[PDB]
Amino acid sequence: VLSPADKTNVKAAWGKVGAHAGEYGAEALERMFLSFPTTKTYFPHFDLSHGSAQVKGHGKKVADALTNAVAHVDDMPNALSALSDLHAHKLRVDPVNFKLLSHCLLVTLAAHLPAEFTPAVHASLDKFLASVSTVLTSKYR
Amino acid sequence: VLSPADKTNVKAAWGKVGAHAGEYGAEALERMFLSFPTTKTYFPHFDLSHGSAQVKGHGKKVADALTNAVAHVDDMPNALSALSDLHAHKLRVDPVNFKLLSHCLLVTLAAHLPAEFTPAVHASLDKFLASVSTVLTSKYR
Amino acid sequence: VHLTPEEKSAVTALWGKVNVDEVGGEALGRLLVVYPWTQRFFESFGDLSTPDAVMGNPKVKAHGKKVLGAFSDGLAHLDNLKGTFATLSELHCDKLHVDPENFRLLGNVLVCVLAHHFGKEFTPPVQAAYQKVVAGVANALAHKYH
Amino acid sequence: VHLTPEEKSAVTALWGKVNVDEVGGEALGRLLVVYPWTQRFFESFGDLSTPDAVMGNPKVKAHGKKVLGAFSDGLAHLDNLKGTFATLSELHCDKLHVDPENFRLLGNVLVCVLAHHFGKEFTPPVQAAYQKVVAGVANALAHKYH
Ligand code: HEM
Ligand code: HEM
Ligand code: HEM
Ligand code: HEM
Repeated sequence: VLSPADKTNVKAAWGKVGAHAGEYGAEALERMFLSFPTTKTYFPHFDLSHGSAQVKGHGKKVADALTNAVAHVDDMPNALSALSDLHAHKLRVDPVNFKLLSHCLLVTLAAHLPAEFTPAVHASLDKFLASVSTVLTSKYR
Repeated sequence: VLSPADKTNVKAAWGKVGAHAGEYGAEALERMFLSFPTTKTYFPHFDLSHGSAQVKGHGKKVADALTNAVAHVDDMPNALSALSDLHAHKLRVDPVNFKLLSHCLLVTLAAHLPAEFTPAVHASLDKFLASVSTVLTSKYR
Repeated sequence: VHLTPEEKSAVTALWGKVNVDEVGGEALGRLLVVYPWTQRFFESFGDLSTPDAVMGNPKVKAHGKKVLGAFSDGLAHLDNLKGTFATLSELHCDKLHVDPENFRLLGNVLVCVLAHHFGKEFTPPVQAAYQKVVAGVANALAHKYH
Repeated sequence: VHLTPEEKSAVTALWGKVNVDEVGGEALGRLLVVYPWTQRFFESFGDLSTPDAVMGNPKVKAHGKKVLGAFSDGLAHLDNLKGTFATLSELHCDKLHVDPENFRLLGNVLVCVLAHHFGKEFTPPVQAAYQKVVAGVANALAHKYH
């Protein structure tokens, strides 16, 4: 559950991603696939090579989905219902993988947004990604 | 995140619990303390012996809290705000312990209400207790 | 895993009443229903689309019997679980890449099934003994991760 | 932990640039802020009431130095993390009963702090190598649980 301060922090920090959405999302995926190779099993027919245009395109989708989540942060299950059906119902992604990607998103934001990534904002971003993860791993239709 | 059917299952199951709510809460606590002795560190001054009136009194508090949560299943953060502050802010309970108590509550329900404890109801109750746990381990003031 | 003589006696007494043709399938089935991502590992098992479909699935029942057999074997080798489960650990970790939290979940679903079946016999001290056992089995299965 | 010579070289090179006096405190501090229940283990450390108080707390900074030192000891002997951390494992597991998920959390907080400090230099391959290290350290710390 996010505090009012958490929502403020996330909106501010994620708001700085902007046109770097695809870039940051792609970097987070690449970090996940490299650091935690079991996660590649969910993408059996992807080009997961370094600099892959397919991962860059997928990075933009993930980042845009996080933008969607921020714009609906008080009502996320209804805003992400399509993504929940995909990840929980269709793909059956083990919840541990969301912790791995969330960590890699934090690493990416830490590496690109040093002024923004204070301990407080770090905490709020972690909670936000955990909330998003809970929604995407739940079946609630 | 609970489905509409999850909420119905939880209300129906906890309803069957009825007047035994307190007895079951005490039993779940006893199960937790015995099965997972590290949890006793949160109750250092408690009489934790079998039959403890103090444990019995605390079990009724836990059960009444769950009854309240069931009654406000659509609005649990607001309904449990005081309890969240107690467990997450004051007591600083490690989230693993909520998984342990939740399990012991399921074991208690299974032992007492085997006909009611169908696989679908088991699933809904597990999700409900996880949702309660997420609220009680969150600081959102 | 060390059990007191009292714990060993109580564990053995309860296990003797377990229906070895059914309980493993009930535990596995409830795992697939309660924690639905675990179904990804059993795509070949056919219909898992509803709780009724899962629990009545012949392949779930048959495989559950093997799982229960592993738990039964473990009960006889509590001092050497890492040895006993070495082959299974290599399968579940190195080949299948099952996240080890799921081993903990299955063990606790088994405990819930024992509670369901035996009610007042599944006392808090009996549960505590079984928690030691299923933690030992989960740890041994996860050994390749340690 | 199995690091290639290339991975070990990358890890060692970066660690040579890590501030011995500050980075451990930054990691421990962020652990306490991001995962507040961990504060329960540090009652005697004084003021942990706000993020600023935590990060400015002299005892957090001082204890952080010891934590970083242990990671450093791990890097010095990657082939014997279990032996290096045996005493610390007894402490954290048998004495303090820290749930071992928190070991993983602190390792990943450290990784975040390295990324924060080094920016673009903390490439995905450098991270992957560090993830092997912090997973090894967490496993070694948790050895008494296994
Ligand atoms: C914050 C967490 C996540 C977000 C916001 C997210 C978002 C998305 C989005 C927007 C899509 C595309 C949806 C569409 O095409 O309609 C997608 C697809 C997908 N996601 Fe994620 N995802 C997350 C976590 C994960 C994780 C942890 C995994 C597995 C390790 C995963 C596996 C997949 C797969 C396999 C696809 C489909 C790829 C394909 O075959 O086209 N997701 N996700
Ligand atoms: C379903 C999850 C839980 C529920 C519904 C719950 C509910 C409650 C309630 C109603 C109280 C009494 C508050 C008051 O009247 O002042 C309480 C107190 C407390 N809870 Fe829980 N709780 C849960 C999980 C846990 C867990 C997992 C732990 C630790 C293992 C824990 C540790 C405590 C402690 C230490 C107290 C205060 C006891 C005292 O010193 O008086 N709680 N809880
Ligand atoms: C925690 C206790 C567990 C025990 C005692 C256990 C035991 C077993 C046994 C005896 C087998 C058969 C091995 C063989 O045929 O050579 C097996 C296979 C398998 N297990 Fe488990 N298991 C456990 C947990 C899990 C979990 C949590 C999963 C998650 C999905 C899992 C996934 C599988 C799969 C996919 C197979 C192969 C099925 C096939 O033949 O297609 N296991 N397990
Ligand atoms: C995962 C990597 C970790 C490392 C490398 C590490 C390292 C250390 C070291 C070197 C000490 C000092 C030992 C001594 O003075 O004899 C220590 C003490 C301690 N650690 Fe950690 N630790 C880790 C994780 C954790 C976590 C996650 C927690 C709690 C959430 C924790 C709680 C403590 C406490 C309470 C002490 C004693 C503090 C005191 O003296 O009052 N440790 N640790």
